[PDB]
Amino acid sequence: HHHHHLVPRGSNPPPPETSNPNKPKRQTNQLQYLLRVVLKTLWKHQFAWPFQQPVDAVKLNLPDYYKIIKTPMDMGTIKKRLENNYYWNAQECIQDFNTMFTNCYIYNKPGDDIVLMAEALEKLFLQKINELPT
Ligand SMILES: COc1ccc(Br)cc1S(=O)(=O)Nc1ccc2c(c1)OC(C)(C)C(=O)N2
Repeated sequence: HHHHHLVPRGSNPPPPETSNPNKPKRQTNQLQYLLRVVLKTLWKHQFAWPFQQPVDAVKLNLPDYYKIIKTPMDMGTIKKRLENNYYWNAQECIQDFNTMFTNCYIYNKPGDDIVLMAEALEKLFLQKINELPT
């Protein structure tokens, strides 16, 4: 009768790894471009801020976020992965960006502010990707 299910509480999941000693890794000119050009251009953009860290669903009062998004990804994670030389090739890093944008389009509705932000960042992303060293 007197248990009202006020605990236990929700939480954020553990964030994506940014280190893994047994993962194969390389430094490539494409991955260096991804850090110096692609990530740094997106990072400084005035629409970057919702994407600069793992989604804090507790702070943002988004209790459904990690019910819907099971492969979370953010630019904070990507930045740390690039700084730690985590990737084997450019494809792995690009796929992380694609995951981040796709999550946003899954979770939100066309025309939401967050979606307008993601769309503009995707546009910049694809512009810089078309100049990837070959
Ligand atoms: C009402 O909260 C808003 C409204 C517009 C904008 Br832009 C940002 C916010 S919020 O940062 O306070 N909350 C928020 C609300 C929803 C989203 C979100 C943030 O960003 C992630 C990437 C989690 C997302 O996909 N959707």
